[PDB]
Amino acid sequence: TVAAQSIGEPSTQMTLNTFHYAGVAEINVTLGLPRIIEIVDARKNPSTPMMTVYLDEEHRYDRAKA
Amino acid sequence: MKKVIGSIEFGILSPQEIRKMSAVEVTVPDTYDDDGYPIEGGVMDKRMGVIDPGLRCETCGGRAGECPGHFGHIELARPVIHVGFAKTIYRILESTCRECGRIKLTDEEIEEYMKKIELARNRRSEFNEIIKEIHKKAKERMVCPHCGAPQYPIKFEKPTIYWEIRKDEQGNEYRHRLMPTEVRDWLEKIPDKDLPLLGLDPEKSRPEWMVLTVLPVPPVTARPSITLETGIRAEDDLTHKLVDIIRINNRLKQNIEAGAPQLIIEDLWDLLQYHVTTYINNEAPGVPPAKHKSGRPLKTLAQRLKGKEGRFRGNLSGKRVNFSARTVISPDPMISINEVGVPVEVAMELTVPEKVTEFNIERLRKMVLNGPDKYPGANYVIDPEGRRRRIMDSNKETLANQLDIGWTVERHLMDGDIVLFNRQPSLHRMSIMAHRVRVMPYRTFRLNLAVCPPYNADFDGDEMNLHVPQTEEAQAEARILMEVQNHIISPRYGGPIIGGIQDHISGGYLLTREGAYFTRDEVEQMLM
Amino acid sequence: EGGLRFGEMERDVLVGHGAAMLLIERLLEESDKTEVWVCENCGHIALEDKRRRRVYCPVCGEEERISKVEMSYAFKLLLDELKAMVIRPKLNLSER
Amino acid sequence: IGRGKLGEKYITIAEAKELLLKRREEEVKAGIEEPLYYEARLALEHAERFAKLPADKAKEAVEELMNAFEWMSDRIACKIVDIMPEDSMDLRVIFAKEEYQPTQEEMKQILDILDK
Amino acid sequence: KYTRFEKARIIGARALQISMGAPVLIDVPPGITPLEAAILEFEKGVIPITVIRP
Amino acid sequence: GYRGEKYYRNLDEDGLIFPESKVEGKDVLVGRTSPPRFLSLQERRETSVAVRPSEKGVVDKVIITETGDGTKLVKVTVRDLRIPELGDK
Amino acid sequence: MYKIVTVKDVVRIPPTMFTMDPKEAAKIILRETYEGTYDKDEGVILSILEVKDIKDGIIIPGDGATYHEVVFDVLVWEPKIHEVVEGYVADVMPFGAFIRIGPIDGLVHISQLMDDYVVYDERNKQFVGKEKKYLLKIGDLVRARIINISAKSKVIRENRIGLTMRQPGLGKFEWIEKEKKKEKEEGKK
Amino acid sequence: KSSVLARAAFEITVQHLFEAAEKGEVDNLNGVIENVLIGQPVPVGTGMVKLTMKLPLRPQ
RNA sequence: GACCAGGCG
DNA sequence: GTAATGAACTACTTCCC
DNA sequence: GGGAAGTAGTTACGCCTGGTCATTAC
Ligand SMILES: [Mg+2]
Ligand SMILES: [Zn+2]
Ligand SMILES: [Zn+2]
Ligand SMILES: [Zn+2]
Repeated sequence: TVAAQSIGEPSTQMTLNTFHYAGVAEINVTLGLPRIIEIVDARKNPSTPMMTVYLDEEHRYDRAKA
Repeated sequence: MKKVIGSIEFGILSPQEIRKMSAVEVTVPDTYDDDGYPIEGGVMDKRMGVIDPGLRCETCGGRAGECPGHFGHIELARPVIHVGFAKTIYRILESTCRECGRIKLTDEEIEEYMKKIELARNRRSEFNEIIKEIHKKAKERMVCPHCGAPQYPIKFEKPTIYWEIRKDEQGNEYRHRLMPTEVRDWLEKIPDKDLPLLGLDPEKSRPEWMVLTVLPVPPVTARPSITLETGIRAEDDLTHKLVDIIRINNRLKQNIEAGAPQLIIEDLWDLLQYHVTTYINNEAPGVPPAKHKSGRPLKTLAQRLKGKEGRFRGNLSGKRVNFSARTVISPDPMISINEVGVPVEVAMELTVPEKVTEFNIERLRKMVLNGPDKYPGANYVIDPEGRRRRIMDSNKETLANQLDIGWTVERHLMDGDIVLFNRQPSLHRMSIMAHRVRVMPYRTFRLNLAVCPPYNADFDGDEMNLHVPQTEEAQAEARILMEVQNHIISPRYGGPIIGGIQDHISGGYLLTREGAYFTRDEVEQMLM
Repeated sequence: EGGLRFGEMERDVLVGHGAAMLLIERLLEESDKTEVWVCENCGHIALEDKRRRRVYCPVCGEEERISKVEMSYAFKLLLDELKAMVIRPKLNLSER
Repeated sequence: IGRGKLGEKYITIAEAKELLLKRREEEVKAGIEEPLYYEARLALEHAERFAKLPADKAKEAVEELMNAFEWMSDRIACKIVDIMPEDSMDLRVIFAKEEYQPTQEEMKQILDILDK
Repeated sequence: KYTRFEKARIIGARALQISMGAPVLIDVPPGITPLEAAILEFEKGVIPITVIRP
Repeated sequence: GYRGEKYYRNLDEDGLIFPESKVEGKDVLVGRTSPPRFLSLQERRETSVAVRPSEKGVVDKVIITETGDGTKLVKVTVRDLRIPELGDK
Repeated sequence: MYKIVTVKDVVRIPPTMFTMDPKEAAKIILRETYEGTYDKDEGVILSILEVKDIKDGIIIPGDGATYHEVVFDVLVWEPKIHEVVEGYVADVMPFGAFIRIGPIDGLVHISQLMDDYVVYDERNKQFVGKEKKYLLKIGDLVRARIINISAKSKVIRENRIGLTMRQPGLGKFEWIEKEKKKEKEEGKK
Repeated sequence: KSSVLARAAFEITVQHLFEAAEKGEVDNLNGVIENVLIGQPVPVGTGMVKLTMKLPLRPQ
């Protein structure tokens, strides 16, 4: 019960920004209370699927190879 | 002497149990005669209970406020299908032989699936997954492996209509309706040895009981009647629905007895089935809900158990309590953090029962003499037998003399008592804490200012509730587990939650800044 | 002259503190409370007659195993409403 | 009866006489005007009414018919002391309720063991 | 060594016992409510109740 | 249902309260006796109109009139003075 | 049938008797709960003797009174159907004769009083045989076998036992002596 | 959850009740919500401990 | 007692 | 005088050409 | 078969004020 309350209570003070910047550096990804709802409800497919891909020892410190 | 409930088991009531537990049979579709007495044989019969003062229940004696009520039954003319078990009947029918009662499986498959059902039975999802495979594989087979016999597909149309597709010719087929008097006979022939494969239990859940033959009637206390000041009677929806059902059943029985064409009884049967289906649940799919005289849809058994005002979330989970108070709050920084100010008006209303002993007889006797109108006093005294007596201006001087060991006195609140303080909405566990009482002349609750953050309160019109525990165990639990000073650290992040706020920081900065200096009188006055 | 409502999150807060006896006092003692005669052999609720002060089970002829149980009135109403439909709840008692 | 049983024995009303005489004397020592409640003083009176032969002698007789023949059970031994039978018909009626009936020569032997 | 739940349960049980006729094991100033007497008994370390732990 | 005789303290013999008379909680403004309730025979029921249990004031005016179908009708107003105190917004 | 049986049970001891030793307090409690309340299957409780073993107390929520597991011995008188009743006729009545059998009075029906026709003589409010000239009066000491037994509730008064009285070996001691004289006469012939 | 009442009090009450009635399910009252509904003490906090007393005590 | 409308934190 | 009724969401289940 | 497409189930907690009901044709 303590854990459930400690998770639920702070959500009532959630803020939202939603900049929606056209820059590719800032990927448009849902955030905040909708994201928490998606995670807890175990959504089969998220609204904004995305991946983080790292590079090996080679191609790591170059722009054209990336 | 005193037992406790250890477990609960569920099942389906057989007609024998209904006919045995009932106390009367209802035949007359009326409630009250012209005088006001219940009509014998009606839905308000005395044998099912009494509500109006001045009447006695002949089933168990009793009075209008101490009779729990007793059941009744109605003998249906022809069987009807229970709406709750509608889909299960379809699943059972389309997965069993049409004329022998056996399942559409062979012995090897039966053994293989019994060995699988034996384990993983305590679970829900696995047991449901197992059942679906049996139904899916037995739906396709078109010939019984136990007896050589042809089979036909079955179509189910909501809510309680079953269709059978039969071939008039090779290219010409017609649909046949299965009336309940045939479905019950078909269901009656399934042996109990293969019931666990269908998911039922032979001892207390039998397929032929899903088709009603006798319908129970709830007691009078489950559907009270309110007498309006205008003289007209107000009755619950269940009474109206039962009256309609009884009238329809009587007309159908009379038509059957007197003889009639098939088109008449086969329509009255549908009307009765519709009435019963609406009575059990008024929000069944694909059926016009029953409408009251005022146009509002009626409430029925299914609606009483669901929603935010149902019997589960409305009364069982939360209910109204007795000893409580409510008023506005105002700041008071001169009391310690574990105290609360209580108006003298409230403190003279709520009472804390106390048992007189040898170390508090003097104070209790002094309190009783003050009566119920001076502040330190009592309202009631309880003798050792159990009688409750009200303290009055003509009784205090003699009741205070009879006081002795073993008595109980309901005194007023004093300084030192412990109460529960709550603010809604209760967001986390720190919204309810225990405080020590301190009586004040005015009529608002007084709260220390450093206690505001955990309550998230602000003095602009807010209100708070106050609860008073009554038993010594509850008082001890509140005193040991719910004290304010025990909740300085917040369990969410392991940091202080109760502390300074607003002026408590500005004053500190003004005091401890560079260049601040004070004279003798200021120092002495502030320290005092 | 009504009374305040002890909602569900108040019950959750009381649970989170861990005060079981406080829950028992607030939710049951200060609200509806009653004693019910229960037939131990079959599980149905027994019947008590004031005319001769005899207690017996109506469905089954048992008159020795009758026992007393303390429960909230709302749960008795829930049992009655469940028995209004064809669902049969059976009660299994235990000592202490 | 509470939880159950853990043992069982049978006694003669000759022993019941002194058993109730116990409660008699203890409650008179405690200062009770009615040292035995209703049917308790009655039980005492009925026990002593047929208790000329002493209780310890009744137990000795019980043990004597214990050694005499193996089939004899302490209930029957207490019973024969309790009834004081004198002739064949007496013990025939005594045992006719029970499944077992007393043999006439065993009956003559019980006549000797009964003694006074 | 007592967990706070055990302490609260013991104090409640003793407070209930005192208010029914059980004699007090220590002297107490007059006018004291039974719960305070139980608390005083507990902090004096003379409480006879013990807890069984699996 | 006859209340205490203290409550029927300032009712005129016609059944109406005199104006400008102090009233406390549960005091009776208009005295009315309903016909007996069928089961109690020959026993009229007391159904008087009383001040709310938690209010206090002084009677201001009394009006007697007739409704749209011949029945009598009375309206009574209560005046109460309120001074600022703790908790007022 | 007077009998001693050892029984296990759990005894509640109220706070008042806390200062008293557990053994005698438990004895008193058992007296109260069993001396008046008896069981049909066991007979009628007469006297509780010394309790030998007692356990530590268990405190449950609510009551707050200590509970002790107790094993004790109790002297019980159990009536058994078809048994030789030894007792005196406490009183007689036109529908039957009341026979003291133990903690309860038994009822000997007038149809169960004799093979001979019986009549309720009202001069002394007694029974008298028509042809045997046999009489039954208050205070008479009789022996009779049981035919029917009955027991309703834990109150002792509401019990009845029917005794057969015609069967050989039963009756008032006088006519039993007469039957013995007849047996002697037949054995000497 | 194994308890019928714990699931029934949450959502879709009637479907759960009828399913449990069909299956012949058994509720052991080993949870928290069900005991609150009945009124008997919960096993969560204080209702878990058990304590014993030695009786022959005298005022010292 | 159930509905409808409007407010307070 | 009374007996008589007249908007969003999400996850399943059913198709289906 | 894996794409429609059509059900089926939910949507914060208290408290206050006032107003209306609770059949009709003959
Ligand atoms: Mg605010
Ligand atoms: Zn009744
Ligand atoms: Zn077949
Ligand atoms: Zn029963």
